[PDB]
Amino acid sequence: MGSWAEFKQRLAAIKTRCQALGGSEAECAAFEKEIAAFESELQAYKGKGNPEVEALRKEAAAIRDECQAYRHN
Repeated sequence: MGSWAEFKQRLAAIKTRCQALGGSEAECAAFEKEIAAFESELQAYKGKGNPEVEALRKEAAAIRDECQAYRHN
């Protein structure tokens, strides 16, 4: 199972708060950064295109786009 559970939880909270946009110029930033390191950390594991990093990569990218579309569009 590895540490997918942790990444799943944190990722879920980031996506939820990002999709809902509680209303904080900082929150959005924290998500973009956190997500960036998440995908970069998962892709550094080993499998550049592993099946596990696939999901995290997709969700992460989505979150980043949303944040940019909220305070950069």
